[PDB]
Amino acid sequence: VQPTESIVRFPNITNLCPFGEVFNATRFASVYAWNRKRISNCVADYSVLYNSASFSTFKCYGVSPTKLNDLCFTNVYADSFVIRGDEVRQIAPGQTGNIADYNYKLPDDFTGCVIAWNSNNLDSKVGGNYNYLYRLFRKSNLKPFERDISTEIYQAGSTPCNGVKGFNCYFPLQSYGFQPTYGVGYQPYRVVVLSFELLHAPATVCGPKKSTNLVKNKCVNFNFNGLTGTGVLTESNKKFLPF
Amino acid sequence: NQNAQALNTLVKQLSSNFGAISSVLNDILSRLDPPEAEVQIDRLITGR
Amino acid sequence: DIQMTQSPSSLSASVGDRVTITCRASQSVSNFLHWYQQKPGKAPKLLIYYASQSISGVPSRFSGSGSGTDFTLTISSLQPEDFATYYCQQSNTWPLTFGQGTKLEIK
Amino acid sequence: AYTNSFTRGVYYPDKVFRSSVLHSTQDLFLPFFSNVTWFHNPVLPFNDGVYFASTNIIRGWIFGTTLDSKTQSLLIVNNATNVVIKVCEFQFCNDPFFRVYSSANNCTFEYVSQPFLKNLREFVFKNIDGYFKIYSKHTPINLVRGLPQGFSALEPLVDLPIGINITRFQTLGAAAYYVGYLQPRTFLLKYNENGTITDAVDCALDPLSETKCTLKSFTVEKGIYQTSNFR
Amino acid sequence: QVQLVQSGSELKKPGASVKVSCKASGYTFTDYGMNWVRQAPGQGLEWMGWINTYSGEPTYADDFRGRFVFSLDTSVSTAYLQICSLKAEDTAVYYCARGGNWDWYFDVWGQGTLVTVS
Amino acid sequence: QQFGRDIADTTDAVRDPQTLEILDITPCSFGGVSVITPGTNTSNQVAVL
Ligand SMILES: *[C@@H]1O[C@H](CO)[C@@H](O[C@@H]2O[C@H](CO)[C@@H](O[C@@H]3O[C@H](CO)[C@@H](O)[C@H](O)[C@@H]3O)[C@H](O)[C@H]2NC(C)=O)[C@H](O)[C@H]1NC(C)=O
Ligand SMILES: *[C@@H]1O[C@H](CO)[C@@H](O)[C@H](O)[C@H]1NC(C)=O
Ligand SMILES: *[C@@H]1O[C@H](CO)[C@@H](O)[C@H](O)[C@H]1NC(C)=O
Repeated sequence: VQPTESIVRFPNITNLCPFGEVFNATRFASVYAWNRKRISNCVADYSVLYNSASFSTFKCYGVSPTKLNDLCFTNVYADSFVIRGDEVRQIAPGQTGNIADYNYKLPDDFTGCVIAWNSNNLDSKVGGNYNYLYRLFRKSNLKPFERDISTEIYQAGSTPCNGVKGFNCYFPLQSYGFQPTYGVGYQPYRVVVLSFELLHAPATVCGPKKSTNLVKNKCVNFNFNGLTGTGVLTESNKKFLPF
Repeated sequence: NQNAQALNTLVKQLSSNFGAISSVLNDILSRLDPPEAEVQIDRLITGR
Repeated sequence: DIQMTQSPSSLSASVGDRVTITCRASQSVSNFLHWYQQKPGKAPKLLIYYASQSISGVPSRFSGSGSGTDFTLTISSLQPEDFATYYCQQSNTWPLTFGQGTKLEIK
Repeated sequence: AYTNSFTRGVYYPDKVFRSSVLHSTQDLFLPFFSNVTWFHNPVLPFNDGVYFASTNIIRGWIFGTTLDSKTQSLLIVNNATNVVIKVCEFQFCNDPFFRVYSSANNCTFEYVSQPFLKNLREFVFKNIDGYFKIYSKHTPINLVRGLPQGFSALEPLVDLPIGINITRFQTLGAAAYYVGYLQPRTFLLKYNENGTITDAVDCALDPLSETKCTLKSFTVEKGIYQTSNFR
Repeated sequence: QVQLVQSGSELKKPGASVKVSCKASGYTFTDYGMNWVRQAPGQGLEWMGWINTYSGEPTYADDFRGRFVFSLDTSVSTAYLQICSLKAEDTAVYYCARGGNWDWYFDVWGQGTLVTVS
Repeated sequence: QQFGRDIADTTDAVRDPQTLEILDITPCSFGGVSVITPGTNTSNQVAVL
């Protein structure tokens, strides 16, 4: 029995998400102190995100960008940082290196987009912008989504300095020094990734699909906030608890 | 018991991943493009 | 895109009193406000940057404070020769959006 | 002081409804018949999750890492029949007993929920991938020397997506409370016809429970069965 | 002395195209950006855009995206705005601002070209 | 010889570096576990094989 009716049952919390707060922001912070913003309980339009041509290293892994509007996700964890112009290959699952291992690590089962633009007018001063920062020397390989905000002095060879910088003692947090005379491998990249999760929580945040009023016991093709299937909707006596 | 248990095993192997990102067909169809999603379907095809 | 309203629009004040005026933003601007004046026929002059700190070289008859979206500044000693329309300036999200202005009037 | 939990510390694994089936899962659970710590209050480690039991003497809870306003720290107070949850940078007292809720600064999250409550209040707190989950029931009891026998699976009430490093907790001629610890062991759960979890077993506790968990039923017959491999 | 000298009062037809000036001296012109603002007489400050002082790309605000062009000339410290195809709603005074890439607090200082349109 | 090789790509004996003294590789003790039970209706007493 083919479905003779397709119904849409997205929730109607019609207030929009603050992607303008996330994307159009003055101060994206550094890769050692990348900012997390929780996006929930709103309608999120990703068509203006994909249709904007300012991005050049988009590369959404696991979810295709055109078919992204019609599912509904549990949570958006908007991470945002500024890196060098050759380290977006480090911002990917599987790849290891300086930015990937010692600054920000993605999960191996990562599902999300790697949205970034190239900003040379904004984040480069003639002379060098010196508080955009990155960590080289660290005695711990980071598990994904970790915070290394500590400014402890690193000891390498034998004797611990423990509070001073000197022989075999390097400070971990060193500046980029972004100048506009640099090439495209040294230009600032403002990388803002959107980590999602499919099945861990209630599905909340998604696109502007217009909901359709429900119909009864004829076999229909339903869309209940991201799960698509064909079947018969019938009244039930199953005591669903509110979680 | 053996026939119903083999039927229950055949039902319960539908929820297996076999290396996929998800085991249900409609979710891996609905958020992926077809020319990248064909091998993603095909792993579940050969496992089932 | 930050729809900033500020209240009250036209308020009266007297000599040597203490008055409190507020500037409100719709979205989160959590610690970024800059405060201006507008005398007629004069370019604006900055007082308070990042909503707490004051600029060097201003007469300190005032202070600024606040957190979240509820921001204010308080005149601790008012003088009649100011009568300036106070302007608030956000610096968190583009575009840089200003306020309408609270015009100070003497009786 | 040490005592034993009987069948407590069970909850709902995946926030999902099941009926008249037996489901096997792998999740952080309190083991059956393990040594749980009884107190009649110093700061205690949270580790991988805590089972809490209590029997208006009992008040709210604090959660944190160092409690010295360097890391975000949870604070729950049930005041004026209106619970307020804050995550701000408080400084804890040396002997906390409004000084506990002092200096609410650098706040990132605040939440207001519905109020709750010879009685037992068993709570489960768990932190998995930055998600702080609170499980709650109220159940009358008639045993003060120890933990009463019986089964009651804990339903989640408010889920917190906070995402901090959690290490420690504390509880604000008195009452008594129980502390249990959670371990990653496999459980088999019996969902009843009306949606409640009537019974469960812990698969790694007993070879009999290994047969119950491998055979996927709570009743095995006489005979021989193979469950796992000893290496 | 740090000041921003601004051109005189323009008065033209609704449809002409003029070019006001903002000439700066005293500070490092390369270090800071070159913000701009308008004054409707019954309203307040309204921003249009920043200009990087090494290349000069004309990025604007989200409202005034159209016919408005900023043209910076390097090494002479001139920061010309060119307004083209003026309308009757552009009866505003256009101050000039020093607004950097990092700081974004103004200390705005301009004499103000009295652009009256009729 | 530096190593001895058993059937189907498993290594049986290796001579050691810095000493050249011959060693045998035997795998560690393994086996399945088994449960003798009279049934949960009768008793919970368990013999383990
Ligand atoms: C972040 O900022 C960008 C930059 O403005 C926003 O993009 C959109 O950009 C276009 C042109 O670049 C603008 O659209 C405008 O639409 C109105 C009505 O259709 C039209 O009359 C104008 O002439 C102009 O074309 C506008 O700046 C903006 N569109 C909006 C805000 O709807 C972008 O939307 C911002 N937000 C995010 C989440 O990226
Ligand atoms: C059946 O559901 C009712 C709900 O009113 C509940 O009170 C009862 O305990 C349930 N039965 C069992 C055996 O759990
Ligand atoms: C358990 O065993 C006794 C005697 O062996 C028998 O009478 C009883 O019916 C059994 N229980 C069940 C549930 O079959």
